[PDB]
Amino acid sequence: ISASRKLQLKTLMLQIAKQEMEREAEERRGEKGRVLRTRCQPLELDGLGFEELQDLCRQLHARVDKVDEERYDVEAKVTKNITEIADLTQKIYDLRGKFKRPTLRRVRISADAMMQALLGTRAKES
Amino acid sequence: IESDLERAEERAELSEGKCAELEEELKTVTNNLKSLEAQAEKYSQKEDKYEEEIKVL
Amino acid sequence: IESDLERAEERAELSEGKCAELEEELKTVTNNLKSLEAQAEKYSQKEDKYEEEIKVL
Amino acid sequence: GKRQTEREKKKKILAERRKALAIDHLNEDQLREKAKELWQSIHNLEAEKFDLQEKFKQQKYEINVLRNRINDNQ
Amino acid sequence: TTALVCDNGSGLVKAGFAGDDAPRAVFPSIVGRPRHQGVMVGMGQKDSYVGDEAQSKRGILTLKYPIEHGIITNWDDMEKIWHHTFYNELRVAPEEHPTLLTEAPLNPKANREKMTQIMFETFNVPAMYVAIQAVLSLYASGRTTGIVLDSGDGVTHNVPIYEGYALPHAIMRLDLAGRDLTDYLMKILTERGYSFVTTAEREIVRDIKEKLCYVALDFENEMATAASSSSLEKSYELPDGQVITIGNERFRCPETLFQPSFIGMESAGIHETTYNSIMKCDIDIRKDLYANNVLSGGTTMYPGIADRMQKEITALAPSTMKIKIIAPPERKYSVWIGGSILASLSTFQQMWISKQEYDEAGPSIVHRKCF
Amino acid sequence: TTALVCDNGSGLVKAGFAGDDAPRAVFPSIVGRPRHQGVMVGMGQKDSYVGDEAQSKRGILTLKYPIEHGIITNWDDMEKIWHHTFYNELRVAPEEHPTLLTEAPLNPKANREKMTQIMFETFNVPAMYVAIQAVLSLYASGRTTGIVLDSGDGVTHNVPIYEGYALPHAIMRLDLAGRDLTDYLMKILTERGYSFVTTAEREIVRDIKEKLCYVALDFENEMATAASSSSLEKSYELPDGQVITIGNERFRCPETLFQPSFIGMESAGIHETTYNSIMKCDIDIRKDLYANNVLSGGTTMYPGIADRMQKEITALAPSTMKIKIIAPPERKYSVWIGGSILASLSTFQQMWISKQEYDEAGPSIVHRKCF
Amino acid sequence: DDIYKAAVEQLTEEQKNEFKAAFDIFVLGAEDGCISTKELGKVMRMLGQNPTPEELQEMIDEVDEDGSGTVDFDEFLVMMVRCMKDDSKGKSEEELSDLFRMFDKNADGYIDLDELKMMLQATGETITEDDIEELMKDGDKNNDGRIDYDEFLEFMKGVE
Ligand SMILES: Nc1ncnc2c1ncn2[C@@H]1O[C@H](COP(=O)(O)OP(=O)(O)O)[C@@H](O)[C@H]1O
Ligand SMILES: Nc1ncnc2c1ncn2[C@@H]1O[C@H](COP(=O)(O)OP(=O)(O)O)[C@@H](O)[C@H]1O
Ligand SMILES: [Ca+2]
Ligand SMILES: [Ca+2]
Ligand SMILES: [Mg+2]
Ligand SMILES: [Mg+2]
Repeated sequence: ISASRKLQLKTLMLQIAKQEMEREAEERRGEKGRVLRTRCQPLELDGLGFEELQDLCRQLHARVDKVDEERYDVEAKVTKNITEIADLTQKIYDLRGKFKRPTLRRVRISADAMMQALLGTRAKES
Repeated sequence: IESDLERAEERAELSEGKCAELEEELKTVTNNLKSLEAQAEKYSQKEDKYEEEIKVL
Repeated sequence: IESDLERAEERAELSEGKCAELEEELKTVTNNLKSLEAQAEKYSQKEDKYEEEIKVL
Repeated sequence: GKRQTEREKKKKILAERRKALAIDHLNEDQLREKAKELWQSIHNLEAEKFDLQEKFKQQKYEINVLRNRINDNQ
Repeated sequence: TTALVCDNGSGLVKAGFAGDDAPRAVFPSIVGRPRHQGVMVGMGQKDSYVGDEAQSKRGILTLKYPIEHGIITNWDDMEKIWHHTFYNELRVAPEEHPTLLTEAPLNPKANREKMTQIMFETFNVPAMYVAIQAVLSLYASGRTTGIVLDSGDGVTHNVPIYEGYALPHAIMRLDLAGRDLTDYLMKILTERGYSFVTTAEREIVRDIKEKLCYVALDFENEMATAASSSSLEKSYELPDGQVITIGNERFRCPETLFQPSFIGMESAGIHETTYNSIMKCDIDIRKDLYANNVLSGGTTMYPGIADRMQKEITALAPSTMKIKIIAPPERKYSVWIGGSILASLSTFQQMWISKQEYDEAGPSIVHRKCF
Repeated sequence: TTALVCDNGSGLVKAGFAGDDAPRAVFPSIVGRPRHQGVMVGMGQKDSYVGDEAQSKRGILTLKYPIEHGIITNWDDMEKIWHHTFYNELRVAPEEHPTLLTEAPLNPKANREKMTQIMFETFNVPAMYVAIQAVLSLYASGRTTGIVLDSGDGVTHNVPIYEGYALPHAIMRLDLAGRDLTDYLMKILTERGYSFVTTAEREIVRDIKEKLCYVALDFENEMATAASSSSLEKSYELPDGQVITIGNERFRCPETLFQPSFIGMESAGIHETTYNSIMKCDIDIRKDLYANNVLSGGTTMYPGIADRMQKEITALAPSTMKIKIIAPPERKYSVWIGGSILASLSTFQQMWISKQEYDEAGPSIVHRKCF
Repeated sequence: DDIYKAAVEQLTEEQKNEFKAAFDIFVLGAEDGCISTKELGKVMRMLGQNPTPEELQEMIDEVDEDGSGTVDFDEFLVMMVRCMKDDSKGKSEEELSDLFRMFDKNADGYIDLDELKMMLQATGETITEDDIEELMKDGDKNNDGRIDYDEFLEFMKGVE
């Protein structure tokens, strides 16, 4: 009905979508904690002499280097993906830019400034 | 601009009608071609048998 | 009205492109039909000749 | 040339990431502390890799969206 | 800070800050010294009235344009015009503002180098950039292809562009423009008895041309009609009375554009140099150039030119191609609007010729990478 | 997982997943850098348009094929083409898919070794296999014998096969193909006045050749008929109008296949190199090869070639043998359909060149048992 | 923009009563009783500044966009908050991309009728099927049942 009414409705829709995205982030962080506790085999460090501790630490470093390599490869892939996303965003913008340059004129005085100039200080909202 | 738009839309309608007719023709000719392909295969089998009998004779 | 004209133009262009493609397809398939019909006629003649050869031999 | 150089650089970077693990001069308590360090490092790598998975999936989705927008442009 | 989008032009200087819709100050570019003696003492008489002030005291001045055909022939007067434009019409010191001049295609190098040297030494701007007057007019239309015919007051040039790649071998620059039409109108008015000779009366003839002349759709039919009926004779009141009646001089003055043989020029009209400029382009971008022909510049404001030109090109061009002529209502300021848009871009912000660069390579920097 | 059946070809790259009927993405293999200067800023102009994108902006590009005659002459451009094919036309990362390239017979070794080295190092595929372009075309016909004439766009080769045993001493590779026919057509069009020179206009001449040219059943009779009547002159509309009329250039362009003396080549036509390829085979499999002559490749799509070739071979061959020419309607994609069938086989699943094998023997693994 | 209305949110239409009183202080004597704001701004200008009625046209056009021709008090509020915009564009367009991803749980890159319908149902907004189709075509500009990122931005353009 009213333009302000539809704008308020869109604002409420934005709030709903923001809450749903916050719910998504909460799910993401919870699953992050779950998977981090699951994948990482605990520190079973009870009643061990020196030598088995050395063996365990060496195998830990080996697996650390392995997973570092895996995460490094995934990071390279993600960098490639984001570079592609940026380049194709530029491509789409080239397909959908051009005229979209902001044709804005400074002869348009801000209403608050005009109100203050004409009325001194009795334009307190604006 | 309005006159040009009207003429363009009329052209588009005519082209759509032509496309429908072409689709009909294509399907009909495709069916006929399949039938004649089967006929030619029968011809080939007949020729094979005749050739074999000629060799035997 | 200018936006309307642009939409009409693009619709007409797409329709004409499809029409051209259908024309090409029909041409090809009709040529195939003609060739196969000629082959079938020759095959009937060859079959009659082969039967005559069978009888005489 | 460069692809072979890419492999060489990759494996050298991984080797640099391999830290000199030395515990033979440490008491077994220090050994357990080092093991805790190694497990925490592996946990960090797991978290980083999972975040990379999530962001990679996000990037794939945005790539699909870009393809759809291109289809609209076509 | 904001950039100053100046546009020297030849006949009207148009300037204003980047990012607006219309130039802030538009005024003729004439500098006129007084010519009589002067007897009143203490009247405060200056030695040179520039800009719009000399269009009000033109009765006792000798106005002389400092820009003949795109090129600048009198550097002191041009410096005076720029100084006036910066200090009195915009009131912004140039020490704190980048500038974006405009220049016609195929102009002498020395003109451009002197322009940049003046802007960097006298006015001492932070950074200035020179752009071709047709690319801006293509910016303003919001296109990215098209062949633009920018018939100014000094020189008419026709730059074809495709997909952002300008075609330097297809620029056809012709020196017939509004000034020659003013002179030809002033020359054919003498056939009825009205003689305008003084350089001040050239302004009156220019006003007559602007307010009355129009381009005929078909020339011979109009010549036949104006010679039988009297439905065309429109009258006009001089600055002192004594109304005048213009007969078939109305459509004969701007017809010179399509038949430059009237003023003795050999070349072909603006209807055929566009087709020639198109035909020099490659065979695969001719359809797009045919469909996106752009008009700009002041002189293309004659009532009825966007139809005559389309009829002529349709006669010349192959029958299948569609010929469309883009004639925006804001034709006169199209170049300046495009200049504002270009100066407002973020991608363009690193193309300015910074002052330290000029200090290292001299004025010849303009021909280098920073074009 | 599924295998990627790529097929480099020369003129059209055809690719798609194994197990389908038609290639998913078919696009010309051309990489064209822009050649003009470019004045619009921020237009997003790339440095090289590849594939089907450069067939729409060809008005301001300089298209150049990266594959001349089967062999690859410009490895960087070929790598660019492959990267485009994998990432934008199929959108499947190559890290998770085997690939099955195709290669003409009798090609230089270095080409094949470089191809496998690229596929294993840059794109990092799991396993790739290279197959001869004629065996696949024999797969697609569902035969197991027959002599296949695969007249592509780069090179025409004629591989005879019997009972699955290829005859390596009877392969007759001839370098006349569609590209030379395009050049010859472009050269004989000049006899009427139409001059095509630019590398972009070669595409227009190719379109003319595809849409109008046909192979004459008898050459002299057609030359006599076209010189008296005018029932052959078919017209065609250029990309800008100005229709052209092709007379006896229609059947003279593809006649070069049967008389390579037209373009100065010494060798005999495709009608006689097939008979020579047959006669090199053993005396007991000549009847089967006569009866199962297979046509493939794009250039064998001329209307009326399957009759001219049969007439010629029947003239050459002994009178008793039956000459039959298999010309499936899906001729153009025959090689790729055969490639899909071969990649979909279970028996073939252990012939791929696994990556660990390449790591142990280097790129020279392709010439070894894994052919 | 939003600050002015928010600080006047607890108050009723009497803001417009004060606006009318202030106009009567300058431009008393309205004839239409309908939308006419060029006159008051022009009278403000005539006090000595540079003439510019383009601002008057902008402000008098910012009110009527619904296409029904009406200019409500709420439309006046929209015009006032839109003549100077501070917290606009729904803040971050990255958040817009996140919300579009939330819409496309199928990750297909096209928001369908089902996606928008379920999003509205989650918001639960009661909009008529006429307005439902209106908003759809606001999103689905080409009206093909699919909405890409650009169409979603168009639909949520100026939405915060
Ligand atoms: N409304 C008009 N009708 C006809 N001619 C005009 C009109 N306005 C300007 N002109 C002509 O155009 C010239 C102004 O052209 P302009 O575009 O200002 O040149 P420049 O490119 O130097 O700025 C004037 O000299 C006048 O002769
Ligand atoms: N319908 C057709 N009629 C005539 N010639 C064609 C036709 N289609 C393609 N050609 C020719 O064949 C070539 C394409 O051959 P193709 O089989 O794609 O080569 P490749 O073996 O490299 O894939 C084109 O260059 C064209 O000259
Ligand atoms: Ca979706
Ligand atoms: Ca849509
Ligand atoms: Mg100009
Ligand atoms: Mg091939």
